[PDB]
Amino acid sequence: DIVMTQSPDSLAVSLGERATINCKSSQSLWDSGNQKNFLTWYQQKPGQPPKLLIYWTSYRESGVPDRFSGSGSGTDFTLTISSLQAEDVAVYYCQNDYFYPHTFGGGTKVEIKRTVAAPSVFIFPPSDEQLKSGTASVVCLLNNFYPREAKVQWKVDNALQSGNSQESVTEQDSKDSTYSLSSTLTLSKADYEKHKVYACEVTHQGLSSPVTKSFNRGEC
Amino acid sequence: QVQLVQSGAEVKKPGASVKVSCKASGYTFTSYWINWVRQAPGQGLEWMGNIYPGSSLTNYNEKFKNRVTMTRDTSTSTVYMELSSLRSEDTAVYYCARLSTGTFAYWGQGTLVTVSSASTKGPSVFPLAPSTSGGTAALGCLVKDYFPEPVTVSWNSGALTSGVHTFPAVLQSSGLYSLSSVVTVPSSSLGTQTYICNVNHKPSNTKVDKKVEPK
Amino acid sequence: WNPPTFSPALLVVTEGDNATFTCSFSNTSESFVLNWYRMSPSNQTDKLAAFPEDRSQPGQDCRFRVTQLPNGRDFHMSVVRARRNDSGTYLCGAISLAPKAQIKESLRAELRV
Repeated sequence: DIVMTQSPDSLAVSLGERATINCKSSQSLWDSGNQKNFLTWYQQKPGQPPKLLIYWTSYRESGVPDRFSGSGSGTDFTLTISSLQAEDVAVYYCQNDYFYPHTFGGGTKVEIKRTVAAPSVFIFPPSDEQLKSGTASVVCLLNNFYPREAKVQWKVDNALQSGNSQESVTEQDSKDSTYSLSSTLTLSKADYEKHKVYACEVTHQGLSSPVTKSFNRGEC
Repeated sequence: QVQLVQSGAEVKKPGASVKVSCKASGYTFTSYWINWVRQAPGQGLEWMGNIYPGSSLTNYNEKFKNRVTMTRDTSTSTVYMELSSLRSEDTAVYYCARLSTGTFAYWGQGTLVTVSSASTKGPSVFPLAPSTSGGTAALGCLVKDYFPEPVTVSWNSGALTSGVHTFPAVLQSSGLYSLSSVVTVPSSSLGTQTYICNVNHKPSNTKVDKKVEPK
Repeated sequence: WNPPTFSPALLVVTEGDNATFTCSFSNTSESFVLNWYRMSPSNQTDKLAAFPEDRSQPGQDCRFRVTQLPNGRDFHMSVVRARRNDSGTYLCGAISLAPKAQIKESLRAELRV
């Protein structure tokens, strides 16, 4: 069975410079009957079907721009973008097209590298409409930051929370190339009514010191 | 034109089996290979199998030893994909594609198959009220506890598109999904413009237009 | 079947003319698609035209066109209004539409403008 290893897992390139993605196969993808290296490169943007970029290692599909170029032979292959545009941000997969199964590689996320940008932090207390039920949800929003690495910690009366919060990040914004994070601490109303101070502490490279946004329940 | 239209989304219980259809048109249907590729949320693509409609030759993936089954129907120019003994891990978007080597590649729009024992539940829309900062203020809607995916959120009937961030849904311990949608505006507009998030959950006939008023 | 023949091996044509290649087959396959390829300086291969033509397929330029000759075995890979940019190496190739597809590509012929 062919194993396709893609390195690096993630790649950050400035807008207009060269990006290179590597793909190593467990066996040779060369075919003596057709004199081709059967390796395909795919591009997939979030919420879209994959798009074929390069087949047979170095053949460009119709409509693929100039900057995309495949290379390699045997077990080592490479996809190169010479001028990374905004429309290139996607995940790139190499695929064994030679022998069955046509196994995919793990993929490589290609993001635009930009200047450091700190997140704008907001904390939303649970709605009173939600306080009609038995659960309470506090949301901490991190708006427009770079890089993607960020740390969010929840505190209830200066008690560090763990195992009762979920988070999700958006895709890199097309305008400013930034990310937004949303974290939701879920508590029961009984637990929510037994504490006063609620806060999320953000740790990001764009912050000189960690930023904490808090509120007191029942106070406006 | 060449078109691959797949069957709509389906929710199944663990242990059931799904059958996804893929109707080809715009070419000699019986001469080109048709591939099936799936993608679980937060994971890469996974090749599933091949079928040649000319003689119903199949090339399945060893990962689905006896679960996958590919068939064809020349009278309707449709290829079918069947996966049995479903797991929660089998929750994914499944794509059909015409991928004959050396020829142009075409793709179906995809089909979402949710495998879960949960039942359809309409979401609750809670307002995330601002106050806000000094320069810009943030407000949003919390769309909590719904099944299955997806939910469509817009702001002011789609008239407010700048600074809007709808975050991907998150699966909770209850088997229900939860998402939030935020929007940043100038601090002077909080009392000069109304903000309404328009949440829509078709599987449960839920339609809610919540007005986000400041606190 | 044998690989096709891309002639002439060297075609020198003044700027803005009608340069026409010939991709000839000895025997044809029952089902096949013929492709016109051009090599880029990045050692890449680009598909300019394809027979039979697919109007819905993107990336096709109206300049490069493939024409099936009356004998059905020979083809005409012509370009109209040739540019100095078009100077390069070209080749034609056929891929059969059988289950086990076989690639049969020509040798390279150079174009000068």
